[PDB]
Amino acid sequence: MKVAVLPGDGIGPEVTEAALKVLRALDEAEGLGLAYEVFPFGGAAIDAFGEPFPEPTRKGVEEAEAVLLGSVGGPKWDGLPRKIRPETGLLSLRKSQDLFANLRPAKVFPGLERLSPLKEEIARGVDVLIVRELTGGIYFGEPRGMSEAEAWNTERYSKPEVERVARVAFEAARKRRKHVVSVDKANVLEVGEFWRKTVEEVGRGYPDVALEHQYVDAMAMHLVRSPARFDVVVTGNIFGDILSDLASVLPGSLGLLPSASLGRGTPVFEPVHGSAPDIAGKGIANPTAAILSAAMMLEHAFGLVELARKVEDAVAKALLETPPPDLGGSAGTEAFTATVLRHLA
Amino acid sequence: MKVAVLPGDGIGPEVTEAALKVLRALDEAEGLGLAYEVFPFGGAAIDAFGEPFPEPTRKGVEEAEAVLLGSVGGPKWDGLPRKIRPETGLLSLRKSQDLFANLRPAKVFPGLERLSPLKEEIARGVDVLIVRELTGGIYFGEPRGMSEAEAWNTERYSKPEVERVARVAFEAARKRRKHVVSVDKANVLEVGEFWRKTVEEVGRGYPDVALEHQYVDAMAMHLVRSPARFDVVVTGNIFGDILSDLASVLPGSLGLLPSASLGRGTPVFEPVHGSAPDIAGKGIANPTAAILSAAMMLEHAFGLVELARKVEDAVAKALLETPPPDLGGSAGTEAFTATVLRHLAAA
Ligand SMILES: [Mn+2]
Ligand SMILES: [Mn+2]
Ligand SMILES: [Mn+2]
Repeated sequence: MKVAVLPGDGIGPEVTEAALKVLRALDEAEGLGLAYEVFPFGGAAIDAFGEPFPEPTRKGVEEAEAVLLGSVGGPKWDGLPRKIRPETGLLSLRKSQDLFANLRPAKVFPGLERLSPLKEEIARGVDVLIVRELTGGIYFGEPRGMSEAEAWNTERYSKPEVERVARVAFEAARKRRKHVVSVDKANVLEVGEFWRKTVEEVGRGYPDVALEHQYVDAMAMHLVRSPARFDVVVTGNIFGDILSDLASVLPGSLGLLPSASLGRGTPVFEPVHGSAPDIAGKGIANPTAAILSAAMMLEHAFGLVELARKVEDAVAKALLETPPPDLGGSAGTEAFTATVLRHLA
Repeated sequence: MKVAVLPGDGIGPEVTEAALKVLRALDEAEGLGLAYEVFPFGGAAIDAFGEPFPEPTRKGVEEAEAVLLGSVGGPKWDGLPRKIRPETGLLSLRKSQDLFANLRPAKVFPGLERLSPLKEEIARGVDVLIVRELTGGIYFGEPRGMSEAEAWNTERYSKPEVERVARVAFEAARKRRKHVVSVDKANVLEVGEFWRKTVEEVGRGYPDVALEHQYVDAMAMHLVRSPARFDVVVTGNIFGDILSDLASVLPGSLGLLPSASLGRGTPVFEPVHGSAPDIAGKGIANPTAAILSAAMMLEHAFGLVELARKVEDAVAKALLETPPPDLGGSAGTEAFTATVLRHLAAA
């Protein structure tokens, strides 16, 4: 278990640090052989190096089996140009690992149905992993262009793009509740048939996971009326962008959400949440998304499923016992992380 | 006020009759000079003519100032060649009147928040109209195809396409709450920027209408967290499809939703629901969607906003006071329409 930790900026460190405190408490109980190192990335790297993703960190990432990253970015580094922006170093990190699937779970923890915009009866039990294809389709598709008379973008997909992103979904499914919904617009678009056919074909390799198909329009409906029946959702770039933003608001507290990016290189595990300098330092930031990222890490990077689950659970009971300020409660980073610990036995 | 009435299949004719009862009650109270003919269309046309959209219906539609339409389709017809399919008829109707805008409002009636998938606080007051471009975008774009190695599709919009759908949204906002949110994907896509520039440019002619832009993915988060803050919403074919289908489930009863298609010729108004051949002629079909379509017809076809609001309010009280069986009630078709009429008695 060798991890590269890039804490980044603002609440970046505090939370990421909270998550290592969990990781250290786990390696100690379970005997993981956890061996991590901290590398400068983003604002921190720009200040010390002049670039947000300098060579000593690119190297540190490759030599690790997982990347635990906190958030990057700040108002200090905004009066800066393209080439060296923390947002750009973030795009370089992903590109250097060839991360092609964004995995983002939107779970409703028991006792937290009150936070959901959905009625308690609907928000109860929701735990859906949205797997979004990150490098193809309309966003990178070509031909593309603009003129006084018209504009055009091209939703293009190739067979391997659909394939690898499909395997990611199946691998994940096997780990949770064993079901894959693939989403497309096959009843009108050729890309959809292409998509669906290709997925079905990857399915022949996984007779173990059930496979359902839905049109992006229908899925936007199912995700509001019955999100609780979905396990794993796989789809293209734009639809994945939409569907995962849709799914992200079902737990009704965005600062709680973890995120991963799988690919050919070192996977990356990060909180979906921003840097938040407003509260950076202060020991109040909610370390939940980070501890959960670390948990997605153990699961997607090192396959310790059962273990990622005790982490998640430990976080669930913590959210309920002594809630962080964003949940109306009054527990800070040190207070909360100590709670997650007591419940990790 | 000349209306061509296409009852269609299943419940279409029963719920269309109900809507006419409201129209007749109003013609009477206010002399609208209402006049209407009924024409065959959908399955009922295929049965008597061999095609879903026959010449006299085609001609009738061409002459009327609005079309009131029921639902079309059903088991008896679901496998035919495309040339004589109900869907094709429906598609022939819109093409013959060059209808490019699909209007689909999603209103949560006061007191029916309990139907909403959302918590009450969030559902209260939801009343959003989604204006979906319908003849362009990716669904019809060139180029297109699939090999065994790659497939392609193009999200294409020309300036006049985006202009005309904006105008509709703007005029529609003038009768509502004077706020339009134009939805694109301007931060990653060329089509997005084009769409924004174009819409913004058009907005210069509706300076009385508050305008706002949203990315499609942020809009999907907004429609769940605060759909109550939007009035009219305008976007392209695919996003519209996704955003209206998303809006569509907010109120919790799909059978109540009306629909309108606007363009160059005769706008057409219809329920969103299917023909439900199941409960056809049992006296139970909920005529709400059909009554609300008649209301949309009073508003986008005839400019009778005030009148359209009285139909909606009457309908609203009917839904709390005597709900149909799909709302847990027992008020069959005739009984519900009579409640709406009896409420419109407070003229
Ligand atoms: Mn070293
Ligand atoms: Mn997004
Ligand atoms: Mn649809």
